[PDB]
Amino acid sequence: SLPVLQKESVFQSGAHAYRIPALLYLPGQQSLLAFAEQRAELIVLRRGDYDAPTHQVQWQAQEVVAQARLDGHRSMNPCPLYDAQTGTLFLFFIAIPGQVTEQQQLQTRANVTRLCQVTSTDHGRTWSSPRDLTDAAIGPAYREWSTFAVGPGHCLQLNDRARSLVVPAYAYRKLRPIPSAFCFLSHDHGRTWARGHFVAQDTLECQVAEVEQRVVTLNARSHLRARVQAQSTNDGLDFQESQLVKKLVEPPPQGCQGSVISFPSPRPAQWLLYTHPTHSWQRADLGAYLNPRPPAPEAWSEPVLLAKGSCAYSDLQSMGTGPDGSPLFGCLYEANDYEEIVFLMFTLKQAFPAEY
Ligand SMILES: CC(=O)N[C@H]1[C@H]([C@H](O)[C@H](O)CO)OC(C(=O)O)=C[C@@H]1NC(=N)N
Repeated sequence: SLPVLQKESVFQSGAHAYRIPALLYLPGQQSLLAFAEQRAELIVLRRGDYDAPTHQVQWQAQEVVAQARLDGHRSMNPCPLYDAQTGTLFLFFIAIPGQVTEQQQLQTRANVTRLCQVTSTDHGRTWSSPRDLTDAAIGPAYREWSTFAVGPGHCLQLNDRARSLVVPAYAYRKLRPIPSAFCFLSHDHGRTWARGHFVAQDTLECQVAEVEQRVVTLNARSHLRARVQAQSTNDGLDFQESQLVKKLVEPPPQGCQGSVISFPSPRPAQWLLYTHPTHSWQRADLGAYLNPRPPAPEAWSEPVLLAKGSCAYSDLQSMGTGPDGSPLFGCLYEANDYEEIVFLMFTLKQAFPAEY
């Protein structure tokens, strides 16, 4: 394990069970928003204020994102998104009928999953009513899908003309059900939602990052022994290029979700950071990977050990300049056989004292 600034558990599986973390930074108020699935069942949230003096994050009391649900459906895969332009907070998620499951939908081929979002204009303190965007965003294609999902994890807003909203997703499309990664795009600040195109075969949960002319790189889990990296030159509408990244291992089963963010290069305008279990055959040993010449896959560094032991899902968030003057990061990840979601806060200089 690497020397960090903070390591506290934001969610602990005691009187309840938590999974599928989601982190979101608010640069204006230097606050983090920690989302997670509670039991699926509901989506909880926990705001934690970053205190500069102690180089700490004081986490407030958690709460149930109540409106983030649909009667008779259970909520899953929280995907927070902050529109800097309008200062609107978006929380996407997936709603599934009562006890129905993924395998039930995959085997039955009867998609019943629902794409939703709630928004907050006072920083997730209170939320708008749920807006079911299924039909409008997916359209006819919905009948060709056995099921689909968003995130989990932070979404992405672009620096293009419209400051477009990008939401990573994947779906089991028919051709027998094959999963593919794609993005839901909004060029009107969430007003309306189009649906981008798919990547090469077999790609599940994924996250997107931007980098500078302007390409959106996607990192998705696969059933292969590695991660798949797709690049879009038309803002996520199409991901023309797609490669398997050998250095980015994926545990045996069907892989494990991962997280990728972009941040200000110390010297391309950005660099990429990526967290994922590094262990060879099991979900353990969460590692951090650095790409100093993005999107070049062969530019991916070796992982740096973040946490030894059982580590599954994760979500990263850039948090501006850290104490040592280098980039500061916030990492939300599942640990100890899903008995808790641990928060980690460290700097570039702390994780990669060489490439700095
Ligand atoms: C919606 C849903 O069923 N999400 C699954 C996810 C999913 O099965 C894979 O990405 C591909 O099907 O896998 C895993 C997983 O641990 O591999 C947990 C997620 N669980 C929850 N979000 N509750």
